Amino acid sequence: GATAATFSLSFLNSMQQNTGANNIVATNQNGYKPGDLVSYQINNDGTVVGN
Amino acid sequence: LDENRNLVNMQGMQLTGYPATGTPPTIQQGANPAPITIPNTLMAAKSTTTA
Amino acid sequence: YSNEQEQVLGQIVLANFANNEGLASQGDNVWAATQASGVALLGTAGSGNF
Repeated sequence: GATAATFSLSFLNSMQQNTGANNIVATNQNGYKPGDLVSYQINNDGTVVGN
Repeated sequence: LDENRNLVNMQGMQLTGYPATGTPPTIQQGANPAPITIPNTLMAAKSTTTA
Repeated sequence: YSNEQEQVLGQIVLANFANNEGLASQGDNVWAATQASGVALLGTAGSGNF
């Protein structure tokens, strides 16, 4: 019953210079399972932050 | 170094200098100091001009 | 194997970071990926930067 994944994949800065064999160099996305507070810390700008 | 591949001291103070631009890239003194970074880009090729 | 036939059963994957010395030591001879270390950036022992 969970929804799908609407991802706009972008292959920016891709080149074909006969660079040996095809391979990946960078990959990132913006999804995650929910997480629980493990630790926390304070930064000297004022803002606390939990990890 | 760091995640952004910018030169930085032990505290978080980014290191700056003249950025190099062009192809072949070369320094220029007419640009203001910029945060130096060692990129992860794949250097482009160049056609043969003589032999 | 018995009949003089080879079988490949997997390849060990190596990891390289955009920045070392950000790794957190975790007791025994091992480090943990975290901030100030970058993403895993897996690969193979053959070529690349490994």
